[PDB]
Amino acid sequence: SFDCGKPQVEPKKCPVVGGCVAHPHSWPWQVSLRTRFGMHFCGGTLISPEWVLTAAHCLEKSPRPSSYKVILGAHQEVNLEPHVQEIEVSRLFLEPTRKDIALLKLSSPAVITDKVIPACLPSPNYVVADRTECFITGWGETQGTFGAGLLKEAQLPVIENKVCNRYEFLNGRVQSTELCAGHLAGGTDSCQGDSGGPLVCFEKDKYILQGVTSWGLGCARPNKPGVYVRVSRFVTWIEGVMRNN
Amino acid sequence: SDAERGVCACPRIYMPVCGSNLKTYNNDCLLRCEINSDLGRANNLRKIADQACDN
Ligand code: NA
Ligand code: NA
Ligand code: NA
Repeated sequence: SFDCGKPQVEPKKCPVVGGCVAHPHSWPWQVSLRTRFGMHFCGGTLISPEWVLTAAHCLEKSPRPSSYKVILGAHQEVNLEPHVQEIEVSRLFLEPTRKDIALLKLSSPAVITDKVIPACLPSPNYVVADRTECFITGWGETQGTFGAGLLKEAQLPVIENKVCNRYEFLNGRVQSTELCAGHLAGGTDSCQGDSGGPLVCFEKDKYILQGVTSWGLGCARPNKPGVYVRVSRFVTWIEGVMRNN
Repeated sequence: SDAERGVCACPRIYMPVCGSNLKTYNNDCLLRCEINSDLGRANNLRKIADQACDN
């Protein structure tokens, strides 16, 4: 009935540290990843009714799906809304070449709704163009800014790895299977607790998942953009884990 | 220089820990980075607990 990448609540599209509070449920693929104890530690991106995409280091504490709870359709972090879904992980799938990305099998396929819709996947080895404005979302640390406790968004330009790897920026750390994004002056960035969440770029019709929030030098510092896993370099692996499972 | 100045790459996960300065760090990596910096070693900063201070 629904299709990927198409929010039924129009995003706010601001000009997570900085950014703004999102319009509730304008990022319907945003997941909150919690331990059995039920508290938010990572984001995630719904790929399809049963599967989630997240960062590997979100999983490096327990190899057991019973230790993970994915929260779908949420806007508030602690006082979850009444429609929100709470589905338990059944399998975890680590990227085999030790990259910071992983897949989660949902025990009960989440029901798609006006507030729970998956994101679209890029085409293999697509390279987001330099200065493309994309969005990052999540519940992570806010540093001095507003909106702690609610889903935030930030609109940020991609910086091509070539520039991002220059010495004054991230000095050779980034490499091919990752992308950069952020403002040269700082002040707007994902941060701790946003890991594993989406970086999406609008393409004509819909949003495309192009990055997975991964790491950085601090958060929102000048000359230090955030680093994201390049989702397009992995789609051929994602489908197979869904395909062959 | 970067290690000494407290500039380190860290995952953006929220797994808070407690330093001996009674400050909560949002994950072990961030605390590890300050511990090894000049200002952390200045204050004999160390990890005291594997949860947020007071939580
Ligand atoms: Na949501
Ligand atoms: Na927060
Ligand atoms: Na890039």
